[PDB]
Amino acid sequence: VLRDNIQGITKPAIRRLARRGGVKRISGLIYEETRGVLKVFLENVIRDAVTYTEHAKRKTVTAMDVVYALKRQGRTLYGFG
Amino acid sequence: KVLRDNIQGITKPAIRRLARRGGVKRISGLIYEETRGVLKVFLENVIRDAVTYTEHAKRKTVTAMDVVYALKRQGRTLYGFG
Amino acid sequence: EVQLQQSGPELVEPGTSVKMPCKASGYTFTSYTIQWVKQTPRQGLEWIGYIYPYNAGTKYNEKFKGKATLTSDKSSSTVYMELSSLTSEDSAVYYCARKSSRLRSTLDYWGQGTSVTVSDIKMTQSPSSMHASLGERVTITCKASQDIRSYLSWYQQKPWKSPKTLIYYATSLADGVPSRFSGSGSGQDFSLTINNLESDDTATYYCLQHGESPYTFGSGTKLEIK
Amino acid sequence: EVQLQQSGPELVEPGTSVKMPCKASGYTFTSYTIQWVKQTPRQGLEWIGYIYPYNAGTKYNEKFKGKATLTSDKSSSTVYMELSSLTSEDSAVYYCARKSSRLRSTLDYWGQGTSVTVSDIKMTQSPSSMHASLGERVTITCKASQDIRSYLSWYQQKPWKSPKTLIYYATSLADGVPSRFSGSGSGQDFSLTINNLESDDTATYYCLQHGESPYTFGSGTKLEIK
Amino acid sequence: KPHRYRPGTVALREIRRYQKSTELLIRKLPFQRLVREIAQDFKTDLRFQSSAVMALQEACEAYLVGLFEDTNLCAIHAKRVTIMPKDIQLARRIRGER
Amino acid sequence: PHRYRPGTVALREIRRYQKSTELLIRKLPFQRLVREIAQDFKTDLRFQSSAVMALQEACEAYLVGLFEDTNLCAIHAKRVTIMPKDIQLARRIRGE
Amino acid sequence: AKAKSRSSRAGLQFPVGRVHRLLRKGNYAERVGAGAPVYMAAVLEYLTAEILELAGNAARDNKKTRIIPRHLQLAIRNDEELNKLLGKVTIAQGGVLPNIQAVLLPKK
Amino acid sequence: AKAKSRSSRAGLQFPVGRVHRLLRKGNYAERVGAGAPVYMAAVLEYLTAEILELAGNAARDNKKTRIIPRHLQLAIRNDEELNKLLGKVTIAQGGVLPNIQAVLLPK
Amino acid sequence: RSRKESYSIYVYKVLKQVHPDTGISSKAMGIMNSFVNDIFERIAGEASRLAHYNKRSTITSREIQTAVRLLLPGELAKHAVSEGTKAVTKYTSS
Amino acid sequence: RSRKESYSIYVYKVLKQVHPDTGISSKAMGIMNSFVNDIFERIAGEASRLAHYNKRSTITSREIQTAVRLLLPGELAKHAVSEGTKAVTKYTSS
DNA sequence: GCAGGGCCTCTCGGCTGCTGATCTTCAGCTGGTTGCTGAGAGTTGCAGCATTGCTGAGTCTTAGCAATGGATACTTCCCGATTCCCCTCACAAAAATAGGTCAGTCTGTCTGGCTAGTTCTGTACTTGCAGACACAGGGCATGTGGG
DNA sequence: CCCACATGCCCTGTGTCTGCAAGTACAGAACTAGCCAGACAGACTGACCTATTTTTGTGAGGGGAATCGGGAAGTATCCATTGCTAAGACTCAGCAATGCTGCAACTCTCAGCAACCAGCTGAAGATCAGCAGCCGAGAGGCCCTGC
Repeated sequence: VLRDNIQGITKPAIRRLARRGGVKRISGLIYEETRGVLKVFLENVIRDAVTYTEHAKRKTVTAMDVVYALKRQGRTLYGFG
Repeated sequence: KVLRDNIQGITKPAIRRLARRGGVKRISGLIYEETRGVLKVFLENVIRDAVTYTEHAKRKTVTAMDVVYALKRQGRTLYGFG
Repeated sequence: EVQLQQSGPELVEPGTSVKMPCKASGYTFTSYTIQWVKQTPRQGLEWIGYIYPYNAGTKYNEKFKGKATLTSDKSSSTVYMELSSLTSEDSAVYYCARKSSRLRSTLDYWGQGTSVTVSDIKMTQSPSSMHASLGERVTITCKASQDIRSYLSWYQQKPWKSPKTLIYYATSLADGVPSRFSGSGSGQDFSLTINNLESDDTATYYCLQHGESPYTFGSGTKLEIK
Repeated sequence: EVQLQQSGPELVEPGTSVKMPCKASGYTFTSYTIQWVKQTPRQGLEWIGYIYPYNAGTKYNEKFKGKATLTSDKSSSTVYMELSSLTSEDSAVYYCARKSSRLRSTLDYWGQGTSVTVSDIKMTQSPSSMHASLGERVTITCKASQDIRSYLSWYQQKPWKSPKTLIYYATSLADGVPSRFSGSGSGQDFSLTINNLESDDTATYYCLQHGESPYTFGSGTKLEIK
Repeated sequence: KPHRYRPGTVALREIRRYQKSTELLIRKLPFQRLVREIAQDFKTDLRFQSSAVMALQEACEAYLVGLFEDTNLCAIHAKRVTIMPKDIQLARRIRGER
Repeated sequence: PHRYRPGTVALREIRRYQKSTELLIRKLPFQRLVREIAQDFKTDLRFQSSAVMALQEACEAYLVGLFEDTNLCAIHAKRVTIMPKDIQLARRIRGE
Repeated sequence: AKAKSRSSRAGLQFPVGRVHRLLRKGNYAERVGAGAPVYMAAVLEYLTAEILELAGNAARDNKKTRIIPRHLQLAIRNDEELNKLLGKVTIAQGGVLPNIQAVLLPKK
Repeated sequence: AKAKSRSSRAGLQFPVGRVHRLLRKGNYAERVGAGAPVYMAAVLEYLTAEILELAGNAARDNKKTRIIPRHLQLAIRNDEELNKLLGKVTIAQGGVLPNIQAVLLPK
Repeated sequence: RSRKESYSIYVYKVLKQVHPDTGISSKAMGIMNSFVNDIFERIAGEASRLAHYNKRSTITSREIQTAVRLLLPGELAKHAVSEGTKAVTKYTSS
Repeated sequence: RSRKESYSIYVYKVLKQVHPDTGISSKAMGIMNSFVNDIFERIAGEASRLAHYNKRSTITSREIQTAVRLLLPGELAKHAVSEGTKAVTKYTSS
């Protein structure tokens, strides 16, 4: 059982994401909000991925399942099939 | 017939009413030309697809169903006309 | 996963006001309403009202309007209830319970209850009290006043504990409830049947309708085992 | 529909700077690049550079960097070119023309011209000047220096008028050009053929390659009718 | 002294009035003329069903109302109550139209 | 000793990270978070080595695209510091 | 034998036979199972029943005995799950939800 | 007679036969015309040729002899029409376009 | 005419079953028809995509159930799955 | 162990014909395969929808051309229509 | 505006690795050819519906005015963000090893599509009638400008 | 803080009117009952590829101390929007004529399917040199401070 790994998305990582996003100054409350939105996005995608992997009567989640889960949410990903 | 300069038929009070239904309390004076441009862009984008459907069907009349498909393919599904 | 925390007992002076929290966790807080239920030994369970966190919409029992006021705080996922002008006829245990906006759904999860002490459709349960052995079959009836289109639920309340849902939609089993319990009926006649009994089946069984705006519970049925 | 308006003649003292507009209308301004062409009787048409209004990206000729600078005004749908340190060899007609970002597309619409007067791959057109009757067959060749993969266009320029596009991709007819004109060839050998002539077909015909970064025009071919 | 409502009162009155009704807020004949004028650039001598014109009007007014809601949100973010073309552009560009 | 004024190192980092393509979140923490989230839907699950990578690229792209809109909202509000209210406004306008 | 509709066999009010014909003639799969039209009819009937019941409740709250697009829009937009299902859907003559931002109201 | 590929007949590089098989086995219509696979193969080949040429130009500008996802992303994002076509598409290991807001730059 | 073949009578049956005294207008009828067609198309397309992903050639109630789970939010999916399972079981029992 | 059936050999031929000297990496190869598959599905689905709307049963080059016009923007659609028409005309002559 | 001292890249160069462009072989999908039939074109002729004109009653726009409020500038302060350094701790890379999963090949069945027949449900048309729109009026929250 | 008078929008009423609900022929699609043959399911089996492990060396992250510089709160002006009037004007809703177009409902050929065959295309799988990543030492760019 894994507990509280959302804190593994460190402050420097969020700072790097903001820098790639073109953000110059970052407030101190941005990190918790970013962790929350990342968790919401990940749950939304993983629910569909697991739905696909369990309809296929499989117990291993595949890159194709992840790609379909993303594609049905308007987030098409090129490079994994 | 040839129509000319009909974007000004969307009057200032009409845009005001749309803003009020949108919940807007105070409206700047330069909002109206921007709104007219936005509406013209949207109408052009929808009507191009509607006319494409109409001419594929080998017709001269644009139908509410063609408008509905044109809207639907842009992610703007409309209920009530088909 | 879904758990609805509440506060402890609160001794309160007459004539004052009290606010109790219903902090919620384990689910999307805005997609489910929070209903409030008061329980007195005098009149059993009573329905106060609910609040919808998604649009901050409320609806109160006609006898509870003004007495109760419901507010929501989306930031901490907490729902508060305020009782104003606390009269001596306010000493009870107040339960907050979750219920989806779907008309078929009912109160699935409840809070532990806060004991506050101050210093229509009438739904009839035929058996007031029943006795049975360790392996018999029992049946409880919840004859209704008006026609409710299968919008009826069954609850089991152990003593000094929150009610537990068993049947919703008058036939559908709840989540985690064993298949021994079986509901039936529609319209005005409903029935709850426990197939084989156990020593842990000793509790009071209530029936709730939510087909019309003021929800009304059943009178109750105290079941004794051996 | 598509119009590329420009300014009038500009008398300018040597050593100063001049900026001219290329106001565009009738199309999505940001989806097409705006290329600038200078034309002198000494060396014919020459390519300066272009600006892409979508991302304000520019590219200049090797010999025109510093002399010319391109800016865009997305709000007014206008593109400017600024010439600095105006030398005596700067008296010419400057044409601004539209070209899509597609590698196959060419300069389809041009401006009327701005007469400014101050007080690699070489494309060889074999026929410098030709004469023919009113119903004959003529053929112009545009022997290239290096291999261009069908990226060649043909233009017709009436006296004191902007060029008109006839052929693009070395074979495709332009918009509204009759089937009389027909281009052919690929690689290094290209050809323009006009089927049956008219009194209107009297003009100068140029061939332009856009297969590599510096676009180069042809020497020109003045066609005489009867 | 003639009665005069302070600025904003009639604005809120109209907001409440128009957020409660369902009618179309743009005039039918001007909108139809605009639609035909736009369509002239795609095919000549076209014909439109009355229901097609009404569908276009409903779609356009819904789009404009939603865009004005987003514009109001952006203006309030900018600590204002007056919506501006910059707020319209910000809303359209976050929505993915610019 | 040498000290850069506030903003110079930030702009250098913007230029540095807008030029590269590597993933900006550590792979092991992201994988642990993915498995912890997946535990809520199916017990004793299993992931391909490339499924986690696809999830990571999707998440990082989403976060960068959201931070761009957050910066736009902050600039609209006449600031240079991005705030949770700009994040919320960007998500609300996007429709999330 | 007397004809029994598949709708009556499954206890539904939506046409299992017509749904099966639409599934077959819509170019979805090479073949269609027997219970797929039944499942499809049941889900569609449940959805329209829920929407119609909420719309009728809204119409009764508006002191009206007839459902109109305004009541349909109110029912859909006042429920989070239905709003999420029909987020990118325009309902003709449905209007908008009454909603005014707090900062636009007079202070005192 | 000697076999002649439909790609050879149409002067294409993309497989007309495979496109026909995918149209038939994809449950799109009851029947598939003769020229539909040819048209689709031509359109697909044109699109991939355009993208590959732009990516190769970007790679040459970057002084590289290989096309990578970064070059594909640059080529797609630097073009208005390609960006409109691929607006909602994520390109793995493609990065982002270098762009800093004007107000963030120092005086 | 060509038998426009709407859902009006089925929607009216459902309406008279849930709200016996409530009527409906023609515009609301058309909106409900559009809603039913839209949801049918969504679920059918998702089921077809599932079958193609799994290299199946038939659409089954399992495909329909998975599509319902993927497209409907929260308790909507749960109640629709319950209704579909109940109807399928009743139909199988004949 | 079963014929993954990508577009790699065709995209490499196109690459060698447009830019004879530069290569391509495996990641860009997979991205190009994904692009080709995505565009194929988009065009095919739009053509299928057109045929369904017009009550037809066959997908023709007219359907493909209309789908291309609807899905590609600006000059992309024009050049793709030119290429498709040229290929069809060349194929008709065999 | 101008000069001088870090430290931070684009640029070379020369190595070393691993990843691409290549050749080999086979297995399976495409083309060629035949013969069949069902879909879509082509041409009639009908009924509908989009157009265009004309009238004229009324509601909605526009323009001009005057005067409140809100937006935008400025300044001052102080709060919360950056930089940097140090240290410690988690990641990554590695080689391994087992048990769990997935996938592939066969085989037997049950379930789906295909057919030709018959009837019953659904549509279309046409009906009377009453939910709801009208205009017309009492009677209540809060409005803006007193006092 | 509490009063207005004046207006708005809400509630209540009967007279009228269009739109919804109900009854019928009627035809087309659905159900029945065979029959058939194939797609998928149940139980093998090899065998990848995922996961839980131990080890190592180093890169990243975290917690701190200080200082700059940005965001927040307050002021005072001004310009720009709302509110209102009465005057023009363009929209609407009703009528009625015409030419147009979008169908329906019959023929027929010509295109596509189908189903058989061989043979050539394209996949998996070895092997390898060249490009791209690395290290390191070197140039000019820009930043920061001082003058």
